[PDB]
Amino acid sequence: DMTNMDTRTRHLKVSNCPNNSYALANVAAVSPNDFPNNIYIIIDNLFVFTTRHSNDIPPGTIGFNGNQRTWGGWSLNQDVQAKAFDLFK
Amino acid sequence: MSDPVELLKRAEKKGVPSSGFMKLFSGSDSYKFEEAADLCVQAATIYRLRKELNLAGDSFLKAADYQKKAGNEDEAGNTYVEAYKCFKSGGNSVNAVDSLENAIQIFTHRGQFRRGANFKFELGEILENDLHDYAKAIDCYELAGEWYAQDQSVALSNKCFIKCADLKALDGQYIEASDIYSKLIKSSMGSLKDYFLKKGLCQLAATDAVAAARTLQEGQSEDPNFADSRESNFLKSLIDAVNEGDSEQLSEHCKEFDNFMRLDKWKITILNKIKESIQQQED
Amino acid sequence: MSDPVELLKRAEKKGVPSSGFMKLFSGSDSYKFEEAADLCVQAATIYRLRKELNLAGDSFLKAADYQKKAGNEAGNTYVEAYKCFKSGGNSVNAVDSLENAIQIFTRGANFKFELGEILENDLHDYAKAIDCYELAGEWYAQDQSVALSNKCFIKCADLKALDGQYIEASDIYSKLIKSSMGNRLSQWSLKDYFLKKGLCQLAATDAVAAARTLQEGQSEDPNFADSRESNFLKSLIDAVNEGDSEQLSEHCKEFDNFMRLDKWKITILNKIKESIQQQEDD
Amino acid sequence: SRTAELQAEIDDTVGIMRDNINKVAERGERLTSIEDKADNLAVSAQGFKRGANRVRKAMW
Repeated sequence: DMTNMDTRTRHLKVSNCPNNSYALANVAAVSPNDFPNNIYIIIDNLFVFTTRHSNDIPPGTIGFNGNQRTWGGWSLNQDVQAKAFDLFK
Repeated sequence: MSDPVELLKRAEKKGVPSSGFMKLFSGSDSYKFEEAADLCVQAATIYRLRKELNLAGDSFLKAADYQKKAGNEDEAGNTYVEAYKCFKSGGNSVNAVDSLENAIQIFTHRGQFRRGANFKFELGEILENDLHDYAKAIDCYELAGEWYAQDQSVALSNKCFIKCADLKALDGQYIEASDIYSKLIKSSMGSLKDYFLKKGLCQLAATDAVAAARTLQEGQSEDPNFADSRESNFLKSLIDAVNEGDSEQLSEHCKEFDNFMRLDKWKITILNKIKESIQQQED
Repeated sequence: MSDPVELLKRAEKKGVPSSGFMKLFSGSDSYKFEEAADLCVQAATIYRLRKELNLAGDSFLKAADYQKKAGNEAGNTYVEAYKCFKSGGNSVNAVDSLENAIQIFTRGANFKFELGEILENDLHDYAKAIDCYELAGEWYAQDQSVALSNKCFIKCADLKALDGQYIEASDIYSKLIKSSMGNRLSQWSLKDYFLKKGLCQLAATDAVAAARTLQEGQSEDPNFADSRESNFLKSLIDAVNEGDSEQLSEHCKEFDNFMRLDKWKITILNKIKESIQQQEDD
Repeated sequence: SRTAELQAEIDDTVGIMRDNINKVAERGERLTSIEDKADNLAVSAQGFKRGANRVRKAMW
């Protein structure tokens, strides 16, 4: 249910993926304090990913794998903008 | 020849400061300390002549301490240099480091930052090669380069900064090493060909490919020599390889670069960490 | 460590000369000035240890003034003031310190060359830099140091040509040519000298003198005769003679293609082309 | 033949420069030595000035 969620923008650091399983799932691993679980979030108004709760990533940081970085051309520790996404609208 | 042990005993006997009632009738204790230092120096020269370098270093150290107590700081620093000298020849790196530290402090306190910088560079060399204390060596090299810069000695500061940047990059501090390489480039504008390359390599060890590309462009546009140099092509190839995430292509470029210009252990480590960063990216 | 402010206050207290009745019983004031200078030097070394370079320079300056009052070291302290002011980014105080040190020494030439460098790069006072370089070269010549005087004269001629004084720059280039003739180490310098001289003579609309310089260089220095610089100078002379600005531009591009031009030459040839345009207006 | 002569001249000049590079090492060392004795000299000169002044005051 994506009807209600905080859409406020957050600036998050790109860091190495926590492990191979998270990279395989291709889901943005976020802390519970960052965003709700199992919701679509857009980044830079271009890159959409599904959030999953992860206690290994501290709040204010976003995890990416190598392929997502290749797609966005991002380096480690780069700052990116994240917001809530609504494809249906 | 006099017995060095007897001379040291006499120096110790004379090195006792006047205390209590005797202080009201005894002159300045500086002369007693000077005589004790002379006796220690004699005993220590006898020891060095016997190739007992460590005992001679200890005796110079005692003489330097007595000279400090006498107020003759410059003689104490020279004797400390002698202590470091003989300890290094004797294989006692720790006592050599200590002697260099006292000599450096004495010289800096007297405005001789040049002597301090020379001996700080020697101390950093001792730390890096003999004791493997890489952080202290980095600190010593940075300080020596800074003081040399304060003396307008561009080349020694450049040497000290080369050593500092090399150790810092090998120590995981890629950003600081790249900054020192930028300083070297700015001081050396008008080593550069390599500097640019090394800087870029450090920026690529930090996964900042954009900064490496910026460094390459700056080197190409500012230094015509670097633009047509093989180092520039190699750096561009490495930047392209990291951009495409093709580790094998990076290895091929490294082998090609080695075939014409042999790589050094510093570059080996940087590129190994870069390839392992690609492997981490692969994870 | 002692407070540098307290040391400076003590130095100021001791730096007051004896006045009135006290002067009849107080010894020479030189010792008081020496003590004040020592206190200032201590406070200033403390400032330097704290990287407060400007305050340390001011304290060396006070110590140098006290040393002057004592009859001594003041110039060296002025040199230290120059060093720390330059490291601290205070170009004006560095210039002042170099001036007092130069006056005391008159070393004067070295610090005059450094002063000219400071004026040219930091303060952009090109006239004073030209004066400093000329004076430094003259004193170096008086010491028979041919190469240092030659360096100072190169700087002076470069700035003078960039400053609109083409004739004087050409004269200095002639002096450089005469001093460097017969020396195997400075051959290339000569090869450029001739060219530069001719260029200056061509910036002054004086094509005949440029041709004379080219002929003199060709006949006197065999290396210059076959050098690319000689051909380029001859081509420029021919272009100015025919008044073909485009031909001059083509020759400049050809010269750049094999030997990169520098900003000095760019300016000289730009003024020359603008002079052709002025002739076209004429 | 021209390139071989050029190579020979370059080798000779490298020879001269390493020799010159060995002399400048001896020169840097000597300069450190002469900056150690000149510091001593400055200190001794100041000490002599002060001592002579103290004797001047004594005789007065």
